[PDB]
Order: sequence, then structure tokens, then C-alpha cells
Amino acid sequence: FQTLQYLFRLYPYQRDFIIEESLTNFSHLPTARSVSRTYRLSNGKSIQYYSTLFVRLIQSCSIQNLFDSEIVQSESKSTEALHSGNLTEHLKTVESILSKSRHEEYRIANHIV
Amino acid sequence: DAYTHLSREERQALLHEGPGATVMSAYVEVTFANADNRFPTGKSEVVLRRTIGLKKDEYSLDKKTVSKTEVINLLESAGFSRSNPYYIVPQGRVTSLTNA
Amino acid sequence: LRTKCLRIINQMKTIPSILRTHPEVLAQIISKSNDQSAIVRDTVLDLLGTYIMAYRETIPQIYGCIISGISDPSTIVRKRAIKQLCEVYEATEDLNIRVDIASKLLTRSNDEE
DNA sequence: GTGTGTCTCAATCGTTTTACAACGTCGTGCTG
DNA sequence: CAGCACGACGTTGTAAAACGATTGAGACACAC
Repeated sequence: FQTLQYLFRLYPYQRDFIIEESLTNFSHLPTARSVSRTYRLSNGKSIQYYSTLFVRLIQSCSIQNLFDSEIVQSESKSTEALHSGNLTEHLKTVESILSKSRHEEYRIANHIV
Repeated sequence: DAYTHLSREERQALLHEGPGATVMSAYVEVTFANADNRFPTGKSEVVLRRTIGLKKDEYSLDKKTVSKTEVINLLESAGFSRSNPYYIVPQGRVTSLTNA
Repeated sequence: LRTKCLRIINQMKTIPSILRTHPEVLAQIISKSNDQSAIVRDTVLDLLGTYIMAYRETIPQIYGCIISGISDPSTIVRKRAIKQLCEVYEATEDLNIRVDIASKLLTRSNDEE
């Protein structure tokens, strides 16, 4: 699942395709409780390890990593009067990126749910 | 196989009506000392019982309260006969299997 | 669906404090104390037991919808209503309601089941 | 050593078929 | 010869015994 997550985050041109089978194998699972419970958690609970695959894919979900290098400047001195130097629209470029995060997370979440 | 197509007054006709107290349910239980004639040979002393209330009946095995079809199949695998059995003759009915 | 909802709320909230804000909703389930479904009857008897354990000050006006279940055809309602009368008997202190527990107990000394 | 979480036993609410009891249909046995 | 009686015989519309799919509640675990 580590490799699957890396390929998910890095190569989106077939990002769907892995999903297309990751749930299919979900049909062939232990159908009883004593076998489904597996590797314990830190807070003291036991889960089925195959379940961590689903969250792991959206754990990647192409989170942005170019946090910097979108505005001419860092913070000003008095933002409560005017965004001096920095551009608010440049600060309002994050939602473009966040649209690639937000409006794709549910898009992946609804192929599965 | 008798007392099957019973009804309200039938499933009441076979209780005891007396002055002691109104009786609700009745039960009969027999004890067989089989050897291997009955199939579950793991039990050397099989026991059967049938309880009857005014609105319930339950067959059973050794306190195992199974349904009717299973005790029917059990008695069928043994050398019994479901319908009117030749080895049983009721009152004055002895001229049975000589004029049918 | 009406069976499911009242079956769910029997353990859902674990806090009868919802009925501290919705006594009209409590008034809804009081009306269904005489439904034909023997399954929903006990649910009302279980919920109404729980409501007394915490919100204790409703001993009198609740009490009526409790003993009304002991004289019922189903056994589940009777075998449940009795055990709630146990808890109520200790927490209550008015002897005048204690006697009403006893008279309704001794009357059910003999039963069909 | 104490709470865990999973496995196994009892009522009840639609269906289903299935035993049962009423009703024409014949066929043998007589009597005029 | 023919007409009456009558008694077994085969359909047919039923009500009830029974049937399977739901729930909740005791007894095995563990595993820190």
C-alpha cells in the first residue's frame, strides 16, 4: 500500500485504474470476526489492516506541496488596513489548488462509497 | 401420528378439569433403554417428551426442545411407523386388520 | 420503519436529556403505549424505565403507562414491565404508590405461561 | 484482574400448504 | 323391466397448523 500510495500521488493519468481494482479484491475477505481483527492500533483498538488502504489513498489525495512560491511577498505589517505588498488574489490562489484537493477527494470518495 | 388436526376445544379436551386449580399445561415423558435400534447410539438412555399448553406444543429430545419434523425423522429412521400402527390396538378396535 | 426508530433510540442517545428539551416527543411515545405490535410495546417500557433512572422527579405522571402493560397478552411485555417495577420500588418513597406495586404483583401470581 | 468481543440459545410476525367437511355422481341391490 | 333406496366415491371451497426470517440475551474468550 505504500507503493500504491506513491503511484497514486505521483502518476494521476492512471490514478483511477488502481482504484478500479482496489475495491474488487475487497470482496474476498475474511467473513468472520475472529479472523477480521488484525494489527492493533496505538490507542488500544484492533482493526482489519486491509481497511487502511482506503484512507491511505485519500491520505495522499494530491495534497499540495508548493505552499510557498505563489506570492511576491510574505506578510505585511498592518493587514487590518490593506494587504500591503502581498496580493490577496495571489493568496486567493490557494482555493484553485484546494479545488484540485477538495473537488477531487469526494470524487474519489464517491467512486467507492 | 394422532391428535394432529386438533383445535381449541380439542387442545383443551385433553387437559384435566377439576376443583383444585385451573391447570394450564401438561406433559408426558418416556424413557427408552435402547442399544442400537435408535440411530444416535452415543446416548444409551434416550428420552422424549411432548408438552402441551392451551396455546403451545413442543416436542423435545433430552432437554433439547427440537421441532416436530426432527422427531418425526428420528422415529422414522427407527423401526417405527408414522400412521395408525399395527402394533397398537385401541379399545375394542381389535377387529381391524381382518375386515378392512 | 416505526419499529426501527423506537428500537434505535432505546440505546442511541444514552442521555434522556433530549427529552429534557422535548417533552412533546416523550408525549409522542406515551401515546404508543397501546400499539398492536408487541415488539414496540416493550421498547416503550424500556425507554420509560431509563427516563426515570435519571430524571427521577416524574414518578407520578409516568407511573400510569407502566402498570398498564402488566395486564397484556404478550409475555415479553410482562416479563419486562415487572423488572422495571423492581427499580421503581426502591427509588420511590411514597408508601401509597408502594402498595400499588404489590397489588399488581400478587394479582399476577398465576398466569397462562 | 478486569473489561473485551465474539459465539451460541429463546419469542414473534407474515406466508403456505394442507387437512377437512360439505356437495353432486355413480352403481348395486332389491320389489312391485 | 323398471323404478326406488342408499351408500360408497371424487371434487371443491375452506380455516388452521405449521413454517422461516427477525430480534435480544448468557456463556467461551482474551490481552494488556
